[PDB]
Amino acid sequence: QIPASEQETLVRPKPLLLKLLKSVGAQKDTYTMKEVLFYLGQYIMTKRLYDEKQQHIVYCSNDLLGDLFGVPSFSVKEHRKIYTMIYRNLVVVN
Ligand SMILES: O=C1N=C[C@H]2[C@@H]1[C@H](c1cccc(Cl)c1F)[C@]1(C(=O)Nc3cc(Cl)ccc31)N2CC1CC1
Repeated sequence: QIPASEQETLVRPKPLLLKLLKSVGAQKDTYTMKEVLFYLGQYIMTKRLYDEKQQHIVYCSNDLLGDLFGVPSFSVKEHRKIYTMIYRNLVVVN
């Protein structure tokens, strides 16, 4: 469905994404998509936004992540949707 190559994509986060990334990882100008997915996953888990028991839904209406993605919640199974929400918060570099 999603190619493995997607995770090699180099990105420059927009300010609000960068702000979220900085609460879980070291700041730098450019990230891989692998890094962005890892750091956002860690952001979600540390802050207990993920309800794994009960439908694999992340609940983010009470959090900055909700502002980033424009949704009150989403399913962690919907990978293409997740990539699209992340993409709108960054600029791809070559
Ligand atoms: O399938 C999954 N089930 C749980 C994992 C993983 C999911 C995931 C992994 C690769 C690519 C995509 Cl698009 C993907 F969604 C991920 C992840 O590893 N990083 C991340 C980041 C955001 Cl913003 C949302 C969900 C996840 N989840 C973290 C759990 C704390 C919710």
